[PDB]
Amino acid sequence: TMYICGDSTECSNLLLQYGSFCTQLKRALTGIAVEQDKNTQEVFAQVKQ
Amino acid sequence: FASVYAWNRKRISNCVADYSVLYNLTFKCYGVSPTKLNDLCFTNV
Amino acid sequence: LICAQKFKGLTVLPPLLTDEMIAQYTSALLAGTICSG
Amino acid sequence: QDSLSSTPSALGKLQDVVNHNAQALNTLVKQLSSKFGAISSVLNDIFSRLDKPEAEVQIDRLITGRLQSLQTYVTQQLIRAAEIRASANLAATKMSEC
Amino acid sequence: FNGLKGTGVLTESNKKFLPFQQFGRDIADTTDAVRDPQTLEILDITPCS
Repeated sequence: TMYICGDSTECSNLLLQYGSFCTQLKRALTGIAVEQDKNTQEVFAQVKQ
Repeated sequence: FASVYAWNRKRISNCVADYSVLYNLTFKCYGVSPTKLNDLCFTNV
Repeated sequence: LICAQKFKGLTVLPPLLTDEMIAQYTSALLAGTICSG
Repeated sequence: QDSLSSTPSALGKLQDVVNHNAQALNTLVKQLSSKFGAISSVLNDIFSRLDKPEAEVQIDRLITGRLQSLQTYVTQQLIRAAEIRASANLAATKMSEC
Repeated sequence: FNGLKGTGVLTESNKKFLPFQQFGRDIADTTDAVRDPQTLEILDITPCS
């Protein structure tokens, strides 16, 4: 919302009419972020000791 | 007023532009709204 | 430039495991590898 | 140490990961200056100079263009993530077997 | 500021504007510094937390 409309209140309201694009973008990035920590532990955390 | 073949240009500068009178008395604005001129600044008119 | 991006709504999240923690895992692997094969 | 120290390209594999993500963010920011046919990239003047129904038209152009940019960014990140995941899996395999 | 409108924090700038420059811009062509129309003091503009 900040990327697109900045500090414009009127734009922020207009943006709400364009669908769930923003929700989809936020969950895609969230999924990637989680995966990156998983990758690290798979490589290094192979010892319980 | 000047003839159209020899139109006259008057420069407006270093002043406060009160446009209410022009609204108060054909009035077509291009690229700008006639009701927002009260809150704009220009380098020259 | 990090701030220039921060002022446009683009940020960066920290890793769960810090560099010190990954060094500890590596050290454990080396200690094992050398002393117990 | 001598081999790595005297060969800047030796760690190109890790430097490229850093460079690619840094560039992606800088590109995403620069795209904000694009107008996509709009009279201005700045929402605030479009509102100050134009009327309501007029500003809405100019803004729709800007919103559409910026949504297209964000979608492009995410798509590329998903593709890159797939490549890194494969590399991480190989590294994990080597840790176990080597 | 002289017609420019926005929301943010105004701080003292260390940007040496030339005698004829009224404002500066960032890499996204957005103003991040202005000259005060009365005091000629240069101010930096940043987003609020």
